[PDB]
Amino acid sequence: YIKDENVHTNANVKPKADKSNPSHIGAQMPGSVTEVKVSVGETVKANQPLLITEAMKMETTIQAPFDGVIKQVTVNNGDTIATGDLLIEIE
Amino acid sequence: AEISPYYDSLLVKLSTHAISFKQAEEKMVRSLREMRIRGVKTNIPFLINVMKNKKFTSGDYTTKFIEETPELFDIQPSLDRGTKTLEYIGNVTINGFPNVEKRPKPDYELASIPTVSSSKIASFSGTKQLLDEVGPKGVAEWVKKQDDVLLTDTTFRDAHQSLLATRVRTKDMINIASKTADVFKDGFSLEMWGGATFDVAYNFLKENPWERLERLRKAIPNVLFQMLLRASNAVGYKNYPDNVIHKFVQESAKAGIDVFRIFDSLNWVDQMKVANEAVQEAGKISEGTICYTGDILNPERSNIYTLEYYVKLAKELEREGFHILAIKDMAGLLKPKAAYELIGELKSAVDLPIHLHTHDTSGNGLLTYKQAIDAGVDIIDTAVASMSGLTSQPSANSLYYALNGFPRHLRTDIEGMESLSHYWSTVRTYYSDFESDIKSPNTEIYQHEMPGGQYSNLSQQAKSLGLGERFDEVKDMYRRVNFLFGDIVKVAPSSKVVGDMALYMVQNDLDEQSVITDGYKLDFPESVVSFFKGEIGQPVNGFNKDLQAVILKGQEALTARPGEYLEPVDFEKVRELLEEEQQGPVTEQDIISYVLYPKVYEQYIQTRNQYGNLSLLDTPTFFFGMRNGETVEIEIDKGKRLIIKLETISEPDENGNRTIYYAMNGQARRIYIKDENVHTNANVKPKADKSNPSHIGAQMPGSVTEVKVSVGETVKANQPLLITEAMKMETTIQAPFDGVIKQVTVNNGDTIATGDLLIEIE
Amino acid sequence: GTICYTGDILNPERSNIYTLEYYVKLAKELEREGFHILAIKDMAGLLKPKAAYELIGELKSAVDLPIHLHTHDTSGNGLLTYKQAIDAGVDIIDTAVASMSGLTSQPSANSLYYALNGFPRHLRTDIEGMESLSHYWSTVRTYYSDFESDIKSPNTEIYQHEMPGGQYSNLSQQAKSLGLGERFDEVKDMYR
Amino acid sequence: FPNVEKRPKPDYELASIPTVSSSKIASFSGTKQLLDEVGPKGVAEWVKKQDDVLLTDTTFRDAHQSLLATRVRTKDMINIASKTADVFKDGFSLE
Amino acid sequence: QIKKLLVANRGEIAIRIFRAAAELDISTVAIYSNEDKSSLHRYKADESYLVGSDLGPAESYLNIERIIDVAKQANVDAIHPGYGFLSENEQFAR
Ligand SMILES: *C(=O)CCCC[C@@H]1SC[C@@H]2NC(=O)N[C@@H]21
Ligand SMILES: [Mn+2]
Ligand SMILES: [Mn+2]
Repeated sequence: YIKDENVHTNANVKPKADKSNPSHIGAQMPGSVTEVKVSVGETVKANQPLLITEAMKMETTIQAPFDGVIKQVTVNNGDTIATGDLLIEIE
Repeated sequence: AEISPYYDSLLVKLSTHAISFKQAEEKMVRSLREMRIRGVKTNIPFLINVMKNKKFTSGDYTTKFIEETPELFDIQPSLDRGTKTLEYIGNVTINGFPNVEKRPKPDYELASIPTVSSSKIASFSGTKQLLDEVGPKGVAEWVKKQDDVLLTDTTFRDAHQSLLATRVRTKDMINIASKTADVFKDGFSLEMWGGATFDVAYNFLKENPWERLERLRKAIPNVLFQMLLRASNAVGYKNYPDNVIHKFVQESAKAGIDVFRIFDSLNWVDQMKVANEAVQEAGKISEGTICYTGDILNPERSNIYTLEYYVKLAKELEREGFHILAIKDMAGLLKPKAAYELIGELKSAVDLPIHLHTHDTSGNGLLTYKQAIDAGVDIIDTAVASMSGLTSQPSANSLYYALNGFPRHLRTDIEGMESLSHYWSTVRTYYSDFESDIKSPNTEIYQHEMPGGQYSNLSQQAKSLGLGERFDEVKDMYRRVNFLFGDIVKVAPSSKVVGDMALYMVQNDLDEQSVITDGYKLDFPESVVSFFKGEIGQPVNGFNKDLQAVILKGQEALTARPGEYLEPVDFEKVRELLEEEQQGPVTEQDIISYVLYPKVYEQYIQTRNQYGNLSLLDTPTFFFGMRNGETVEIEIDKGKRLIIKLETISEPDENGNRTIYYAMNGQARRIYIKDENVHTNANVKPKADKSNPSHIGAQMPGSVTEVKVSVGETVKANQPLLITEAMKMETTIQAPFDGVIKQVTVNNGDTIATGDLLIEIE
Repeated sequence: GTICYTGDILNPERSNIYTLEYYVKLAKELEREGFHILAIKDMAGLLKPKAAYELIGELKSAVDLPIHLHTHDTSGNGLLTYKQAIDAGVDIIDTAVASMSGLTSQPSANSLYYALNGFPRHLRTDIEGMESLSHYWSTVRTYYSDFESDIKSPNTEIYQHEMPGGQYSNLSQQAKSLGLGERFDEVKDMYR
Repeated sequence: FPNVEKRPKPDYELASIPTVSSSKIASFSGTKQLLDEVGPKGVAEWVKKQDDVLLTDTTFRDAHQSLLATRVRTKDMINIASKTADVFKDGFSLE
Repeated sequence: QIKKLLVANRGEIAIRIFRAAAELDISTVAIYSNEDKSSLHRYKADESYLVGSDLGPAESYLNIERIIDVAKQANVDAIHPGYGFLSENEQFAR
């Protein structure tokens, strides 16, 4: 395993979300990550903004379904996403 | 080439010559008015004022002419219709349109448009001529005499409000207006205003709904125009004082609305008095509406929403003096047999003609109409085939044929409807990005009773909260919430309340008992607390006192309809503000539009100023702009049209600004638009002038690792002002001399090439 | 034994061949052949509601065979035809799950189940089960989106051209794939 | 793959697959059983007597021939077979 | 007394007549044919109308009826025939 030194910035392949897992939050539409608002290890409340995306010049803000803890953030600002990619895992 | 400040400013010297001072003077202003220069400001309008001046044309003037004549420095602003059109198309072409899948402008089916001569239309005498003839009481008496079933078409409003998020533009409506006028010559009315059209017109499509009314009015002068009016707030989004309802009605009537379908989202008659009165003062047809819920066939459904409830309610609307009774089955709950029993009873109980509106979301829509017809219904709401079905109205085309061999005929022109259907099928193609999720009949309607669109909207919403796998529980909860709140009529905004509450309860593991037990420490959704404060009005059964308490946390609830609480709006003040904010020409339609939708209206204007009348664009162009080599033909008026050809788009400059090369009818033309690249690296940097001491260039291909200076920074020689990346190697670019930075050609992460200009220092 | 339905028994100008008496005679003939059941196959969804009532009304008298009706909902009058067939005494109808119904398919069973509420005859089936199947097919259908028909609305012109089930969209492609896909108007008229 | 828009594997919603046990279904006695006991003519006789309208489902045949060019695969039918056995236990037939 | 002018012609003469009308505050109307949907005189008037899709190339500045049909649909008080078309035509003037 070798880290690629920012020669694509966003062409990272996101693992797809297990749709039968509540802790898995997946992308509902293709689009771009506008702002990562939380990082790994942080405690969040329900309905808290975690992430802002931009699909077709329209901004949706992705929120926490339940009170819990962020265990993996899959994206960075500016990364593109496709329907079904895992974005966040919270318990 | 640009202008240097080192020589006296001479753009052009202009000279005119003719038989008389009068003719040369008018030769001058003519050439002055054709003059157009941009990128810099000119003394053009000044001279125009000078020439026009009677004292100049007099000849008696002296040197003191300018100092004594103060009108010469009072010049009017110069908009340009054409440039702003080019600006819009340019923007959308490069940066796409919101919610429209960024794709090359599609090559749709041509499908040319059927039209009818306006002199023929002018000879038609339909239900509009009948209103002008016998008044609103007389139209009603005429209706109940008609053996044929009269239809209202909903293609211009409800049909696309259901299937296309109300995005259908005026342009496509005006295009078939003349054909529609002939097709529905014997129709009762066309539903072409109200619901979400007001809101959506101004906000999303950025077009004046009043223009849509007015233009359709001229084009279809023979059929009654109908709008849907919500009793509490006409077509707004909040509550309003009564004088806002009145104004909007008076001005709606004036611009061509004849039939107002008035409904309360709780079937609360008292909240329907204002709209009623207002419509009556306007001498227009006021349609009093019962919304349908429950199931009169099934005695276990409710002890409230029974046959006797609807009869009682109907007779109250009759004593209120509505000319027509509407049944609004906003969720398609009226089952075939229910229709026949409800209408039959309603015919016997009241003398008003009955106007029936249903959605086809269960798939039993036509059966319901057929049964309603059998029971004697006077009017039904239909749509052309291609704009019908599912959450829309039942199809008119098929109702026509479904009736063959039965004792009652649907009075219309099928031949015409087939044609209208074809037109609407191609046009619907333009709106593919706004197509409903729903592609199938749904009989779970009969338990959860979600109106119109919602059972998809709420699924979208439920997926957002991560309950996508548990939508059945949401649908289950929606139904329980309905009983928890006392069994209520569910249309906007009441149905929003129940959906919000349902989402809220599933998300919070809450049932009917815990919602009361834990309610002291629960922040209930604003829509429910609002609903329990009395702000949508009174639900039939009232509020449960303990449930009200727990949600209100001690706030008072209204003791009367939301209306009686608010001050009348000072409309003179509204006019004062608008006339200051804008130019000068302000109207009553501007005034209530502001009142009803302040923020939206303000935004419509900022868009009108920047881009002009977008509603005149054909829909493909409006959503996609233009491709290379394409020519589009924009109708401004009869005899006035802009022929635009997009020739090419250049690469972006060092600012992400791209240059579009247009031809606007005979003329070369260049426009600039900032391109939001999504990341930055594709920008074309100017080549540094090598024999110029100010210009610093790039020695190697690389990246901009860090930017350290901007426009207007003064530090000594040898300052580390820009860090680059050669090939995994950082080189710190330093200034040759003490000076000031004029331009920084790059930002962090931009790719650079050999001999590219980066920095200029004095 | 199947009788394919064309024409319109409601309209005496449509045909002096495909009349009620033609259908009765054909039924009595198939009964004579010893078929256990009489199917009416309405392949182009041309059996208008009142025609269904009359045809099935007349066929029940003429023969002792139970009647099995099959229509397509391409005109959007599917359910009406079924309801009218049921009033006439029809024994068996061909339906499909809501998410697999409508337009060129058969009428929605789910819809018919409720459509008949308040009426003399009940559809023998399990709606809760039908709702549940419907959801399943709604997702599965999604795997087949590259095979979706272009048809997204009912078409009453079928009464003019009588094109069966699929054909209409099929035949349009052939016309496009032959540089006539503009003037499909004259093709429709030529078919007739 | 033929007639399929070359694109990355599309995202699909999860299908909850409702399932009935094979013993519960082995206990059912429907129109299949009637044919074995009474024959074709008896089945016809039994039909004529029924008040309820009977139905034949076409999901597995004429529905997807109409809507999806007959492309529905065995696998998708096989997965709900056991639920279908239950839902249509009182049906006349399955096309 | 003249409010609107129509020029039953094309090219330089049309533009010329337009320019005079404009200098006299008179509103201008221009006619054009199929291969003249490009010709510059079309764009130099306040209003521009095609003389019938049907009508060909040269014949479309000759068609007396269709040109008058246009003149009505705009409320035109006056036609300037220019030179070299209907400019000498008796029937057209009557
Ligand atoms: C991207 O935003 C390009 C500009 C397109 C603006 C258009 S005008 C009407 C629509 N409403 C809106 O807010 N933007 C769209
Ligand atoms: Mn509606
Ligand atoms: Mn078939």
